[PDB]
Amino acid sequence: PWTATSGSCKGRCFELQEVGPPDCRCDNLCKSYSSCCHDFDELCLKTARGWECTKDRCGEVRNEENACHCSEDCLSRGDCCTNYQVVCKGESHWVDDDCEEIKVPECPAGFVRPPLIIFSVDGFRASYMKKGSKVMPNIEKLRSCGTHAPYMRPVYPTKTFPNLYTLATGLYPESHGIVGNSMYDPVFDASFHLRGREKFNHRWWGGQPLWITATKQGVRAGTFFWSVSIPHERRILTILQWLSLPDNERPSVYAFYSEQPDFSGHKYGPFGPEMTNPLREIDKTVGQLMDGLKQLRLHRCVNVIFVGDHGMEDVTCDRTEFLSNYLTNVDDITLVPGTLGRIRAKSINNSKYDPKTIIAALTCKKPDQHFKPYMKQHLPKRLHYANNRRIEDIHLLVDRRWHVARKPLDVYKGKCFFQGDHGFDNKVNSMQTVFVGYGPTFKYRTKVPPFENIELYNVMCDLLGLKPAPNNGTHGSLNHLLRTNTFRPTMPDEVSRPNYPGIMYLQSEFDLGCTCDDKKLEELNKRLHTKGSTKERHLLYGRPAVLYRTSYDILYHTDFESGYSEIFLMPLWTSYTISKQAEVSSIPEHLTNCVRPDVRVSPGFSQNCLAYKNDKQMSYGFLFPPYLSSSPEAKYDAFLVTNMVPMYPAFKRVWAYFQRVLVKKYASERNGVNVISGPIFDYNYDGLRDTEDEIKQYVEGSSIPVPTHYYSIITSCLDFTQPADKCDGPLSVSSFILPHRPDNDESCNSSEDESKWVEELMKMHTARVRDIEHLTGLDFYRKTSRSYSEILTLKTYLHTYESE
Ligand SMILES: *[C@@H]1O[C@H](CO)[C@@H](O[C@@H]2O[C@H](CO)[C@@H](O[C@@H]3O[C@H](CO[C@H]4O[C@H](CO[C@H]5O[C@H](CO)[C@@H](O)[C@H](O)[C@@H]5O)[C@@H](O)[C@H](O[C@H]5O[C@H](CO)[C@@H](O)[C@H](O)[C@@H]5O[C@H]5O[C@H](CO)[C@@H](O)[C@H](O)[C@@H]5O)[C@@H]4O)[C@@H](O)[C@H](O[C@H]4O[C@H](CO)[C@@H](O)[C@H](O)[C@@H]4O[C@H]4O[C@H](CO)[C@@H](O)[C@H](O)[C@@H]4O)[C@@H]3O)[C@H](O)[C@H]2NC(C)=O)[C@H](O)[C@H]1NC(C)=O
Ligand SMILES: CC(=O)N1CCC(c2ccc3ncn(CC(=O)N(C)Cc4ccc(Cl)c(OC(F)(F)F)c4)c(=O)c3c2)CC1
Ligand SMILES: [Ca+2]
Ligand SMILES: [Cl-]
Ligand SMILES: [K+]
Ligand code: NA
Ligand SMILES: [Zn+2]
Repeated sequence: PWTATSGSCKGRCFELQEVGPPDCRCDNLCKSYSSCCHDFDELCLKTARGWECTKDRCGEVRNEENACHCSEDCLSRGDCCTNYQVVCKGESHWVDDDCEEIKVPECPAGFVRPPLIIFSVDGFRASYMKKGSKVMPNIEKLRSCGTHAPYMRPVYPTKTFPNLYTLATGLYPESHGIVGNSMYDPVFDASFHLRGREKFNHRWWGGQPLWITATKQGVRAGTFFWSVSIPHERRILTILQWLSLPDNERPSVYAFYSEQPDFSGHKYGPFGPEMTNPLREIDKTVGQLMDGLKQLRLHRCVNVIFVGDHGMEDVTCDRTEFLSNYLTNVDDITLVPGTLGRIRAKSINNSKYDPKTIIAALTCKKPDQHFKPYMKQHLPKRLHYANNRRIEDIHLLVDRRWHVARKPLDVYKGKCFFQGDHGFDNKVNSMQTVFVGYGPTFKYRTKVPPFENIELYNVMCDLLGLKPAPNNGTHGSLNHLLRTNTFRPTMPDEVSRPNYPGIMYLQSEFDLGCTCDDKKLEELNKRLHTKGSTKERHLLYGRPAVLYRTSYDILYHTDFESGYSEIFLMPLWTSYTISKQAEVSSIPEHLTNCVRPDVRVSPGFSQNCLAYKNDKQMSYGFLFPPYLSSSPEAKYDAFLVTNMVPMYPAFKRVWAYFQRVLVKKYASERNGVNVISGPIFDYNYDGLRDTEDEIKQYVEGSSIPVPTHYYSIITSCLDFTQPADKCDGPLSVSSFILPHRPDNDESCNSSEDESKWVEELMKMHTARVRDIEHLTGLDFYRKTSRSYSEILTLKTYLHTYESE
């Protein structure tokens, strides 16, 4: 597009409103667009005399050619060097002052609300906070006086643009559209790349970023984007100048961005000796901002967020897996390479391209293979990485410390020159990044548990008094970060009330093709259990609330309670408690193939055994495990047709090991557990519960729908000295969402005993309770003694199984 660079930046330097059409620009992005007016450098990027006052410059006569000023008039003009008051007025640097609690905002007249400054640092690995602490005195003061987490979990892929735009929107990359640092949209036949102009087009960038949310609601916003060649000292000086604008013109939200330490980390590795200097330099920049805020009397008024996008791992050229070592047809594909792989067909006009044969040729081919292929819908649900046409059907998850590439010549175009990289699974320790919150709205000297970057947008909205756009955070889950909370969450209303059926059908009314070998005062006890006498033991936190319109029944039993769906012909949820002392037993010989009609539920709303006999692929399992029955008589309950769910034989290997061995291990380790298990249907891989008309597979000849996944939520007392069923304080939870697959190809060791691979699979598919809520339309923990904000934090917890 033609620019008339003929105009001037006089009185326009770093203007807030971006200009067109062929007119030249003076804003902080004009350099990226190559559209700055001819005099932008002269007027706007002054450098004379550097960035610091010195004794002899004090009270100088103003010289407008200087980078910053030491003249008497500078504070009124808003353009002193950040160390002016220290050098010329005997003041102390902010870092040398004692921490003092900020109980209330202390702001100059005309400030309507405390401003928010986001200070984002690329590649700032979480352990830098401890490991680089001797050389970062300013950052360490923010961290220990403010609110901080030991680390913050980024989104997958742990690349720069997906994570910065998640910070800004509160959305998963599948929903905001920025799904990697490089992308091809098939409906655009356009690529998006780090370097280039295509990324400037707004069509890639979905959702509603914080600056738009603010502007729509009458809060003014600084530019979050920075051109790479504007130096850091000039970015800081520009933010401080904007903060001296008149009340009607002054933004309330600002962002600073640093390319370091990422830039050096790629060259030298995360802990190369060359990394000390980039850390010192970011600390100095923090020092400049805080000294400048202190001059303008805003150091006890502004809220500051020091936040990273992802970490950095050791990665070298010789740790590259090559697709040419696996596939013959290597030139029929296009690969997006590196710390993750995405594979598509080279040519739309190629009809002999087979994803199925590509996966098979990539599956368990070499003993210590350093990647694993997945159809995108089979990736761990915790990654939320599938519901976007820019994400290719075929995906490779790459081991930490490794790369994937198509052919050797792609790498050794042969010397190396890179020692660090990122992009791996977001549960990986080296990928974690940082959060510090400092200012009047944050708590004083407070440590909070680790949390996910998707939650920050809601909190930044609360900090500015904005109503957040719809997003993937759970609003209220981070209230514990804040001294004054704008947001008080309330529980969603239950939409469907359950039926409580009694005995309504005679045995001979059922014609389900099922058989079971199952033919005083003990009689009253049986009825009590069926009516809910033990329900307080097995349903510890209330029944889950059904948040959509449906028909379902509550079923009580000695050992477990369930919510049984008349529409899906199976439980939506099944809840049971296993104490530390519980005994495991076997399924007796005469009960191996036992399935029993449930006389509370009509034949018309039941599964049938004939369908499973006819369907040669599909078998069945049970939600409450018969192995954990409390007595030989209660065990008959576990064989009810209302406790049955469809399972592939290959999946029953996983499920039976979980129910027979692991549940008991967890009860032993945690001093009792309460378990809620159920089916999930997500045939369109959008992370959301399917309606019945979205189901793509049924048990042959029937209306019994086949789940895509099975979940379990496992709860106990955070103080493990108290048993799960008598717990007075906070709770502890782990959960999973296992894919319901007809093979165990995902597990390369699946020919061995389950003791060698099953728990490993489960750990990979760890989940948050909130992930399960989205996928089921249920709302858990409705009746506890805990506060709702606390329950929201619990529902967002992810058990990661990483070491320390
Ligand atoms: C994480 O959080 C997010 C955010 O809350 C959740 O994602 C939301 O989920 C909703 C349900 O799936 C979905 O609702 C859809 O949306 C349809 C309209 O969508 C467009 O308009 C949106 C609103 O924009 C305005 O407001 C926002 C403020 O937030 C501003 O930013 C805007 O400027 C507007 O003022 C807009 O956000 C949305 O953005 C997507 O599409 C853009 C352009 O393509 C992209 O740039 C952007 O990145 C978004 O892309 C994502 O989302 C799309 C799906 O929308 C997806 O394909 C991509 O892969 C990507 O993931 C749009 O521009 C609306 O028409 C839908 O209604 C239809 O379906 C239902 C039944 O299913 C009916 O109720 C309805 O009558 C209608 O049926 C008809 O259409 C059917 C399908 O076409 C058809 O088959 C049928 O026959 C009928 O004719 C529905 O409401 C939201 O759009 C979505 N939002 C976002 C931002 O992603 C997400 O679910 C959460 N994740 C988890 C795991 O919880
Ligand atoms: C969508 C839109 O309005 N567009 C589309 C994109 C356009 C555009 C035009 C020129 C550009 N020049 C340089 N850079 C690099 C940069 O600014 N980085 C790495 C910092 C950064 C990037 C993202 C977020 Cl979210 C962020 O904020 C933060 F840090 F807070 F997350 C901070 C750009 O990204 C860039 C983008 C502007 C208009
Ligand atoms: Ca779905
Ligand atoms: Cl990428
Ligand atoms: K079968
Ligand atoms: Na296998
Ligand atoms: Zn990087």
